[PDB]
Amino acid sequence: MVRLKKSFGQHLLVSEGVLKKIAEELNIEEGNTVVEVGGGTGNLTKVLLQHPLKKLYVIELDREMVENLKSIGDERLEVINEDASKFPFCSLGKELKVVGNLPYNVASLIIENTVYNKDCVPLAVFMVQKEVAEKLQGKKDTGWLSVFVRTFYDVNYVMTVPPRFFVPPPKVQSAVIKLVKNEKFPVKDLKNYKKFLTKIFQNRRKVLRKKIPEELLKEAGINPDARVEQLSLEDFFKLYRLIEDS
RNA sequence: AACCGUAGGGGAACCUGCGGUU
RNA sequence: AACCGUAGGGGAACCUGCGGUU
Ligand SMILES: Nc1ncnc2c1ncn2[C@@H]1O[C@H](CSCC[C@H](N)C(=O)O)[C@@H](O)[C@H]1O
Ligand SMILES: [K+]
Repeated sequence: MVRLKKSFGQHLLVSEGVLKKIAEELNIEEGNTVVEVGGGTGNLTKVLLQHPLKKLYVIELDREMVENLKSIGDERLEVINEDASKFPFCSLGKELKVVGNLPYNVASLIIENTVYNKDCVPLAVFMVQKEVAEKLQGKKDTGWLSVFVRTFYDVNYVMTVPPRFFVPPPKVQSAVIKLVKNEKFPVKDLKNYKKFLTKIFQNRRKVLRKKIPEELLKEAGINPDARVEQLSLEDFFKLYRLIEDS
């Protein structure tokens, strides 16, 4: 349908080149189950099925856009109508290739959710807002979510997508990012690990001895008078174990 | 210019601490 | 858990100084 409820952040990607570049990056092989957050009118959906899928899952929230199991008449296509920011991905298999052009308003929530379902997603490819994409990369800017993702996934940037390659053109830039899973370190209950990092990135300009005891930081060999945006990934592991109750 | 980087202004997602009624 | 309060964090759209480049 038209009217495209902008409250849902639905901007249809109308560009052949990037649509199939998003699909190719998943490395879809013979018997893979792919999950697509926010299918929409199904521009990416039509491209994913062009690959040798086993099963395409589409998690769409819009009860009018989900009705578009239309011309896309495929036996291996199933459309689930629920919120992908809260949906349990691991209720669809043990190894799932997640993909999706994310709506800006909830994009960060779906990413956080897939990291919760890490055990059943070997790799994910997302189209996100630039200020979210460049943040998750790590090098120029970070956040609590950036480290939360990178702890389990090796984030590798793919491409920038100009606002013109969309129908209702967003005022922000977009980017495709690939989330390849790499076994860094064993963090249990991501619930309290998230709450840990989100307290460290609180007042990120201030020194660290101001949020974690000065000598307790001198323990892990971490400069007490250092900012949050200087710590290696190991540091985040290194100090989380012995400061936060798990 | 747009674009990228950078420095403010601006405040929309989202987050935490404490507290209150439960 | 939930709703409210409260202190901060965070900083998108949009605006500008500066530096590259059409
Ligand atoms: N919470 C949520 N969970 C799942 N899907 C959502 C969602 N919130 C919004 N969406 C849907 O996700 C889509 C993102 S726009 C992506 C559309 C698609 N790439 C295309 O071009 O056809 C929108 O269609 C929107 O309706
Ligand atoms: K503030």
